[PDB]
Amino acid sequence: RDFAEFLEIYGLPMRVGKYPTGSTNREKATLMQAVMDIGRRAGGIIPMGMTLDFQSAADGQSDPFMAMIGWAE
Amino acid sequence: NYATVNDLCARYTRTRLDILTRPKTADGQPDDAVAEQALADASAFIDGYLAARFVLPLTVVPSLLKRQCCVVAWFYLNESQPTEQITATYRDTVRWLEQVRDGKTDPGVESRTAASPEGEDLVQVQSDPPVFSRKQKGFI
Amino acid sequence: NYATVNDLCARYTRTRLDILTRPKTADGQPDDAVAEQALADASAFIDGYLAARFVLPLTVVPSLLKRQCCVVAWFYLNESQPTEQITATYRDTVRWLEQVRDGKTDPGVESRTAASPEGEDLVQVQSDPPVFSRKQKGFI
Amino acid sequence: NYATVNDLCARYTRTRLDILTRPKTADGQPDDAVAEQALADASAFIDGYLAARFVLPLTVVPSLLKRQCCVVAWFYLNESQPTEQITATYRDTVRWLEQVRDGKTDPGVESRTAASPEGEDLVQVQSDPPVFSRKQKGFI
Amino acid sequence: NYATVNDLCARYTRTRLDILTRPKTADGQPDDAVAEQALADASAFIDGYLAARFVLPLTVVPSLLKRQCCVVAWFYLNESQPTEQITATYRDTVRWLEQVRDGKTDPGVESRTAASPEGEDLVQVQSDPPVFSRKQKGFI
Amino acid sequence: NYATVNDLCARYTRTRLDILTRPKTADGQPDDAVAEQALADASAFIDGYLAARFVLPLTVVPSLLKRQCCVVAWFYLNESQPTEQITATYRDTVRWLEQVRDGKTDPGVESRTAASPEGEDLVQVQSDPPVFSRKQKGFI
Amino acid sequence: NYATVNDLCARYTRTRLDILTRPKTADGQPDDAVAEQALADASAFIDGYLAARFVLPLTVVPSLLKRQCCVVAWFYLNESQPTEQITATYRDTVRWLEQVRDGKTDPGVESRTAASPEGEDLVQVQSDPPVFSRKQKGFI
Amino acid sequence: NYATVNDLCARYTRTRLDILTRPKTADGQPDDAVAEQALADASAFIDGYLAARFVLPLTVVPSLLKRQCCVVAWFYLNESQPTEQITATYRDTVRWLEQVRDGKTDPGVESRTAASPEGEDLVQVQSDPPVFSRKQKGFI
Amino acid sequence: NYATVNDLCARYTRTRLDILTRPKTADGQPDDAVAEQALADASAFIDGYLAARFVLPLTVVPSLLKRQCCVVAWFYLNESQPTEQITATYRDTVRWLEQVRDGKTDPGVESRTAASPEGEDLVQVQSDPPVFSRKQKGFI
Amino acid sequence: NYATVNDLCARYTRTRLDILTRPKTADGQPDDAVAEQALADASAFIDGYLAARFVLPLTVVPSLLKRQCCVVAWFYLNESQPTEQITATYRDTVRWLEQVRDGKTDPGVESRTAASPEGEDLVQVQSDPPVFSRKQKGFI
Repeated sequence: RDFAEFLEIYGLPMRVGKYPTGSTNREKATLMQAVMDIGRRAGGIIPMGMTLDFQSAADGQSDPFMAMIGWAE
Repeated sequence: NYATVNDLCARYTRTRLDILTRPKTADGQPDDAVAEQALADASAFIDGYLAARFVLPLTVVPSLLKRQCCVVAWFYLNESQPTEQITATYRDTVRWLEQVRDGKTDPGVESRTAASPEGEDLVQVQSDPPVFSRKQKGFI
Repeated sequence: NYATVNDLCARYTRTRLDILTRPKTADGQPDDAVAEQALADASAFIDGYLAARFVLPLTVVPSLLKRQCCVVAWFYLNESQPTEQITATYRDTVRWLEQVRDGKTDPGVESRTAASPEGEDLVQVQSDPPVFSRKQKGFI
Repeated sequence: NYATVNDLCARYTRTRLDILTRPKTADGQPDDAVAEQALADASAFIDGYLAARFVLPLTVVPSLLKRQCCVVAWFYLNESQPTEQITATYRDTVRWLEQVRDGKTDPGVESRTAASPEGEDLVQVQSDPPVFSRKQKGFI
Repeated sequence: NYATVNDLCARYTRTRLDILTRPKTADGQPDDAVAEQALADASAFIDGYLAARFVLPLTVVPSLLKRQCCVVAWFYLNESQPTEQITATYRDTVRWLEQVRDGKTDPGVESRTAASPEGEDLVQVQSDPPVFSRKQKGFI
Repeated sequence: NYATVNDLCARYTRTRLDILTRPKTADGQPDDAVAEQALADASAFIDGYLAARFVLPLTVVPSLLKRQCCVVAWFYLNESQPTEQITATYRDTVRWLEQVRDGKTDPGVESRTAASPEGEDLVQVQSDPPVFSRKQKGFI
Repeated sequence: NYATVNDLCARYTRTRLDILTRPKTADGQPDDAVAEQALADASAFIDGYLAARFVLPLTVVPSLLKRQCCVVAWFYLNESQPTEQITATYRDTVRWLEQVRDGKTDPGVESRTAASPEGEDLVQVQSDPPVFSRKQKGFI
Repeated sequence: NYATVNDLCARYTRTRLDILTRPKTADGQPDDAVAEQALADASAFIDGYLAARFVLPLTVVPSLLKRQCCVVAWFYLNESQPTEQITATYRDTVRWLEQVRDGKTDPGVESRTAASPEGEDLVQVQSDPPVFSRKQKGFI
Repeated sequence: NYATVNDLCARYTRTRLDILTRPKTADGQPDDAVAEQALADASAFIDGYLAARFVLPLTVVPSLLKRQCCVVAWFYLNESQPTEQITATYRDTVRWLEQVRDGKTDPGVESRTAASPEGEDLVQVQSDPPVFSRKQKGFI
Repeated sequence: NYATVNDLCARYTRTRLDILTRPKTADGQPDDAVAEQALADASAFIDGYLAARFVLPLTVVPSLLKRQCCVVAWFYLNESQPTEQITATYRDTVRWLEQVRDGKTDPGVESRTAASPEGEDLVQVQSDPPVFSRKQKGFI
């Protein structure tokens, strides 16, 4: 189960956007709908004050889980 | 507006308020609409500095915002020739509003019931529906 | 223009406005078109500083923009020999407009109904149509 | 409010307090409501600076907060023309409140019983229920 | 030219304009061609500062450019001995033109219809014709 | 309080203490409660600066804390118009208290028996019960 | 030369030009060849500052270059004892020419037809003839 | 205390010591308890600055500590209005005490027998009992 | 002490030494014990600054240390009001002592026989007994 | 000592040397032992600054060291009130001695025979006896 949950998240980095403070309540909704619109070959424009850093949400490999599974079997 | 003219004329002496206001009116006699307009402009300033992380038609008004509106209205009402202290206090309240907008300082509460004004979600994330999470008591 | 001459002559004393305006007119008598032209130029300045992230024919006008237009019009109307305070306040409002353009500060709302002016999408991304996303309830 | 007018008139001479207050009132005679309003505004200031890491309806009031409210009320009551020392001490107490908000300095205790005011959890983490932890005395 | 002499003589008092112009003419009597030549030179300055990202025979003229041409013409017309404020405002408008050329600030619109002047493509990329892109509904 | 008025009137001349105190009292005659209240406020200040790493109802009082309370009480009692040296010494004792709170300097001991005040554990770690440690004389 | 003496004597008062020129001539009477020689030297200066990225026998002359030649000629003609403003404007035009040479600012156009002067290729690359490029419609 | 009043009245002239002390006493006549109390406070200061790396009931007293206590007592006794040199020497001795606490300078010895005061272990490490070390002459 | 009073009264004029000493004594007549006590304190200072890397009961006394003790004693004897040069030379000798303690400069030797004072091992390492070293002439 | 009094009284005028020396002696008449003692102290200073990389009982004395001893003796003999130039030259010779000790400048030679003073090995390394080195003409 832990391995399956790890594969649920692995290989797809979290997509965080850092809107400058003081942005209107309408420009946060469009930013969030854009940062959740990233797909295949996604490409767009962001102002100089915004950032679109990609942070990994699951780092590791399958060796420990499979080693434990093999030993238990 | 956040503060009424009856409060600006109490924090700042009414006689000096009349001295500042009587030229600006058309007739030349002490008027009250000028002070209310200045208070409305100061409240607009504060509203712009607070709308970053608050629902702006404030459910509960922070109790310091009356002071922060009075000071900005007083500075706006001394635009022709202000004292050095008026300018310094206006810079201090602009710094405080910048800190509130950035997130360094919360505006406060209503002193009556200690309730903080609500606001929209500054941070909001969405992910796909959770599967294989520990909350799925099946399997295991 | 964002602010009318009847507001510039209220925030700033009408007598001083007449003193500033009477030379600029052709006849030499107090005129009103000069003040309106200066207000239009200041409104153009603000419009240029706001069109970065707003639809410029503003649906709702922020309530502070009246003050921000009056101050810039007053500075534009004292171009021959301005007071130090007029220049300082003009620099302050230019700084505020730069912060609004950059995104550091929102202009505000209409104080009547707390509505923020709309604008074009600052950020916009397009990707290929989503396939194999979690919204595809098939398979699984 | 944190401090009563009977304490502000003791730390600061009552005669000077009357001199500062008598203009602000409507009639022109020494009044007491002005001082209480200034103390309430200063208490609102301190409340905003403390609500970051405390439950603001303080269960036990730190004993220094009376001084910190008196100084801010005195500065708020000298807004027209303050002494340099008043401004310096107000900056010092703002620095102290900023340090308290940030976490550099705790406000203190009640000097009677040495009890520190409680507050909400600054740090809070949640994890899935612990399995295979050393507390599971089974297996091993 | 962006601004006519009838506008420079309105923003700046005509009497002072005549004082500045009457020496430069050959005869020694107030002339109008000197002001038009200075306005043309200022318009050339602005044109050079705008041709970076605009088609220079502007389809729609930004409404602030009249002010930006008047100020530069006034500075060009005070080259012998200018006031400190004239030099400061000329430096400010040069800074604004530099910001417009760099891309920090858009010039604005025509205040009548809120239309922004067009320009050539600042950024332009060409790639080989797309094959195997998602738009090819074949295969899949 | 850490120091009694009989010590503040010894370190600082009683006549000057009476001069400082006689205005603050209600009647206008030399009083003693004002000095005790100032000493209590200074002791609260020191208590807040020491509670970081000490159990605040101090078991043994450091012998320098009497001086550190007298100086802060003297500064608190000269808030209207202090000498430059009083302010400098107050800044020095605030620096010393900050160093004590940070950990740079220990407050000292009781000069009678050289006992240092106790305090809560600044650092505290918990691990699972130790197994396979060298203290397990089995196996080996 | 870019500007004729009939333009330098219009931008700058002819009387002052005669005052500057009459010593330099051999006879001692107002002369015209000195001004033309200074204009030629200033045009040589501008030509050197523009030949970096332009074919120097300019097909179309930018309209600001007349001003930029007049100012440099005026500075070259006041080499014995210039006003501070003359030196400041000469430094400004040298800065502008440096920016033009570097590429920060284009010189402008001819105001009559909005034509920009041509120049040699600043950037030029050569590669081997393209084979296997997508333009080869064979194979595929 | 580290130094007796009979030494402070020798390093510093007794007449000046009487001048400094006679106001502080209650009666108004030269007293000796004030000097002893100041010496005790200075000794407490030094004790706090030395307890970092010494057992504070010093077995042997460093011979310079008499001077370091006299100087601090003299500064503590001139708190109302000190000479610039007194303040400078007090800062120098505070710097020396800070260096001693940090470890930059050892306090010294007793000049009679050149014995340095002992102290607790600044550095202390514990490891598991040593096995397979070279001291185990077995095996090899 | 490193230097005797008969040397301090030779390097520094005896008359000035008597002038400095006569107030400090109890009677008011020129005394010798004050100078010896100051020399002992200066010798303690030097001893503390040298014990870092020397066995402090010096086997051979460096010949410059007499000068370094005389200067520090002279400064210690002018603590009430020193000349600028006395303070500068005291700072220079403190710098020299700091350099000696750090290791930048050796104190010197005894000028009679050029012998340097011994001291404890600044650096000391211990390793396990050497095996397989080249000194083991076996094997090879 | 490196330099004799007969050389200090030649480089520096004997009359000024007598003026400097006559107070320091006990009787009050011009003396010679004071100058010799100052020269010995200066020679000790130089010896300490040279013992870093020289065998201090110098086999051959560098010829500049006479000047370097005379200058330091002169400064040591003007300790009460020196000229600015004396202090500057003393700082210069201290800088030179520091450079000599560090290794930046060699002291020089004896001008008679150009012989440099010897010293201990600044750098010294020891390795195990060399085997398989190219000097082993065997094998190969």
